[PDB]
Amino acid sequence: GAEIYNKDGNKLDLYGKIDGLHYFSDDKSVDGDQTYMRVGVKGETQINDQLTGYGQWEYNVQANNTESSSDQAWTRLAFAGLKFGDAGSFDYGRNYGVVYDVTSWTDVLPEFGGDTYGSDNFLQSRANGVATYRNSDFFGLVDGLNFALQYQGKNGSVSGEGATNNGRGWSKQNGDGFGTSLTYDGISAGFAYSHSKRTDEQNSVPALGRGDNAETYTGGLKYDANNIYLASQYTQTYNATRAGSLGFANKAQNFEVVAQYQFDFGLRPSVAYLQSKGKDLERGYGDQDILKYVDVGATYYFNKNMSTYVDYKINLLDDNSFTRNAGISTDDVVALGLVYQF
Amino acid sequence: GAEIYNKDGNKLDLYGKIDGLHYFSDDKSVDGDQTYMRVGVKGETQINDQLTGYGQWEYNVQANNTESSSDQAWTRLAFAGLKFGDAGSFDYGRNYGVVYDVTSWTDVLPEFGGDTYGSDNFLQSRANGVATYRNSDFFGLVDGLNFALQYQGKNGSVSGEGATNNGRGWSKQNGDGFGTSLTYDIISAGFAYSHSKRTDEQNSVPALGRGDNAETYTGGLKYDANNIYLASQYTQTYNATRAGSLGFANKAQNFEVVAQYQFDFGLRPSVAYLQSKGKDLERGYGDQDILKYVDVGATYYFNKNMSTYVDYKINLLDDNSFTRNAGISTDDVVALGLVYQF
Amino acid sequence: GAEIYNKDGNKLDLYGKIDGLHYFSDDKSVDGDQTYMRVGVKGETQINDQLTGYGQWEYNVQANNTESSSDQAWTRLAFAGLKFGDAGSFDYGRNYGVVYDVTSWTDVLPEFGGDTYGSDNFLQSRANGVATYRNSDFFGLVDGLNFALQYQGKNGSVSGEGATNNGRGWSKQNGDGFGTSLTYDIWDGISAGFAYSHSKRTDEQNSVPALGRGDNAETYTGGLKYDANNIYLASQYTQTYNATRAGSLGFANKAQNFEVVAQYQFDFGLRPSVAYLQSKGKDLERGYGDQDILKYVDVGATYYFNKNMSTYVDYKINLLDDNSFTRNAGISTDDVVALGLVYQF
Ligand SMILES: [Mg+2]
Ligand SMILES: [Mg+2]
Ligand SMILES: [Mg+2]
Repeated sequence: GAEIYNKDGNKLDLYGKIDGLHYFSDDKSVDGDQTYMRVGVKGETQINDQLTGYGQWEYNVQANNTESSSDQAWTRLAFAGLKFGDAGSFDYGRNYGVVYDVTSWTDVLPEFGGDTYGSDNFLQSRANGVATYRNSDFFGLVDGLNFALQYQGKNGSVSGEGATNNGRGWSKQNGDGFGTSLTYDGISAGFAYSHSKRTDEQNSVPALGRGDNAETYTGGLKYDANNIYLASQYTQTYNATRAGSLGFANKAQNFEVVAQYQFDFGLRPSVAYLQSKGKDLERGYGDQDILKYVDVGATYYFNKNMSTYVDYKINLLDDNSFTRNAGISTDDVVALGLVYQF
Repeated sequence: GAEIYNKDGNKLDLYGKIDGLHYFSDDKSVDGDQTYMRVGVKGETQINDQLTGYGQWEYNVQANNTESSSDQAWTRLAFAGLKFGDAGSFDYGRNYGVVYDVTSWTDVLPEFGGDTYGSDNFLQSRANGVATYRNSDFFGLVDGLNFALQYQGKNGSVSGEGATNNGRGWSKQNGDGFGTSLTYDIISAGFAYSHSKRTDEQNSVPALGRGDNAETYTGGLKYDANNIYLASQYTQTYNATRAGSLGFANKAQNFEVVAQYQFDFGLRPSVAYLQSKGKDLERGYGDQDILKYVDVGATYYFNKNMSTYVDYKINLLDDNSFTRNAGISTDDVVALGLVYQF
Repeated sequence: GAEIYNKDGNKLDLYGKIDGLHYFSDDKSVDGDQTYMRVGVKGETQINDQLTGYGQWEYNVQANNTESSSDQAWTRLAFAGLKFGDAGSFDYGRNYGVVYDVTSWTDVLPEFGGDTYGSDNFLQSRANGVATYRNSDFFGLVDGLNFALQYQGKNGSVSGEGATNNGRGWSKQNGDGFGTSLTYDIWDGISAGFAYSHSKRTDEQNSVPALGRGDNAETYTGGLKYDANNIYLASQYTQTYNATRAGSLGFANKAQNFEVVAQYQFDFGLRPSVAYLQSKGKDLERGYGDQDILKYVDVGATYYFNKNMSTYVDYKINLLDDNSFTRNAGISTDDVVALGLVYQF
């Protein structure tokens, strides 16, 4: 974050990164140049000495296709909020679902990771139209104790009776919903719950998954001290985990764990394991691995603005009828990255 | 905006806003998350004692749809200009049509309003390829007397005989045209005029509206003193007001009026009324309300960088065959917004 | 550029321009409003005394179409690199292919020019996934002598056997390739340059377009430049094999490209310019044989108010004829006048 403005009670931080990034894989849909950049603005204004206003916007700009290519940029975040002393904060916009308050603890790999869930995937990650109340250190009474309460209105179909103004396809639709999170402290533990109504299209068009509500239950653990980082994340889902392109898993059990070490000279090796186990899938699928891989990588930090990394995704999925029909990659991937950040 | 750069005779201002915005309506194409942001740059260079150069770019970035959604960002403004002492200024680019010099006076509602016209709508709002000459205080000789002269070259069809490089659909096309405005802060009075050629596609593809020329005639009045803001605008148009999706109104009579009070502690209540009366519509439509509503709302300004608002569009249109076939919404809307501004 | 941040060893230069721009032409696909803007960031971090990290992003935002129009903005450059003192620099991302190291010398017209090649056109201009090594002054041993070494992985088709993640159409595809450049600033203002590149072609390039067949794309370039005493002269000659676009018809099996320009910079701000460009395709299939792919004279001028504001006129005097080749290839044969007014930061 680069502070480019600080005057008359308002401050502007520009931030982002340019990632010179290349994948090598036998999977032709992921193989090759993956260069992209992120640019963002973070602003806050002191209204009075107890009230602060703020806004944040974050933009992704792909740079791996041509100048005539289509749909190469999109907004990751955009929200405005108010925070009042110890009474908490409230923001609204496109922001992270509060489930990520805990699952982000394992989303720290050099390149891969964080993919037992997706974006626009109920309240598991970045989401449209979330209203989020947060409180740090429980009103100033319990150090290290944080919680959040979140509401999301329906984001429905493009047309018909299920429509909203901002309609999308069924895999990124949501009904009215809410979520909570709680975290507590160099060992931390955390929990999160989310619950969203599912839409009619979601319960009629996809081949897999039927249920009134999408629900997630998460617990997580983190150790962060002495240049060691250990983290684990266990999430049980109902009608909320995508079964690739086929729909949603009626039930899934998602597990992420990671171990990293920071050498003083800048090298940060990382080792991790991720699995998403789908249960009670229709069509004879039954129990199926939705995700399963070991990840071995390393990032070298030249300083806080320059790094380079390699990441090896060791894919442990078998190619079977489920991964084939669902469009799920079973190939290994090697990622090489050179990153300038500000 | 925020001056982020001022060196060796050149200054840059960064400006914009993040609007956490939600609509509540029975109209499913309107109801839902409407979060968006704006970002712009305004540049100005001192060339010599009397001549300054300038440029400005304004970008709208929607943030209410997914990261895989399309067509989510667009340029509202982009122009470059020169200003010479009291002799006036010239600029060319994507800029406001001079009709907005007067109609902007009623475009002050918390969220709604300004919609008896649209963008890329001849010289009524933001438009491609406008060359604009402006003079304030009449060459320095008459305080408060401003005028503008403006030319716009054809923006034609995508292909065929009527094409230009930057072709678009008939509803946002224009032929060669020109406009003039005059405003006098005598309490202000304003008048504006525009005259454009229509295009062959406007006279053949849509069902409604036929004529060689699009014209508008605008008069406006503004009271802005003693914490009170009152404004009205009346615009008579020919072949220039859109009849929703069905074409243009051969004649239309547009009227906007607003009354507002600014409380010292930040609250700014607002009441307004807008109507657009189409005349001589083809296909038996005859005379039709194209727009008709009363608006009640309020903005609370925390400071220059943070505000919040409610706006209530009390829609007075009757649901009939014209509003149905033309895609014109007849439902009330409530907007809630929280805005961070830089 | 405008340096808007420089702290803790990291600096950010925000740069760009807003070009109020209008074309006049009998070609209705060219005529009319052409207003656009560029915006970009050039960033740089001093890692230690000898080692610098850097990144650069450049965005093009059209402003000549409506707010409901599609695909109006795009990324021209995005790369990150390291410079290790006199050992050289390495960057990767979307960047210029090293052929442009020499052909850029003629890319100086007020509005037109630089179009015997295109973008995403092997290593001839801006390109996806280029890894570029550069060395100035030959490890610090020979002032004025620069060279570059570049590699580009395949950017393939959208679907099927030749696909990559970042697929595109045949005119903008490439196989694995490499290029090299070498320039020497001879004395007071005279430079000579050479560039070479060699890429594999893709299957769709050998099947979808009507013209051009070959396993390999190859370019050979030499250039000359004079840049002193307010005079700017430059020329470049490039011979290509399976690498110059023949409009929408495909690729020319061979092409011979030539550009030459002469400009003078008045101190009061006026910069007149005259130039000539041609691209001659040879051995085209389907009876075309030898054809002019590009041929025009350019006359224009730019007036600099200062470093942040300018205006120009540019007049493309098009010498191509309307024939079945130019018709079927979609190549414009009409004259064009451009009028621009530019704010720069
Ligand atoms: Mg179920
Ligand atoms: Mg008429
Ligand atoms: Mg050949």
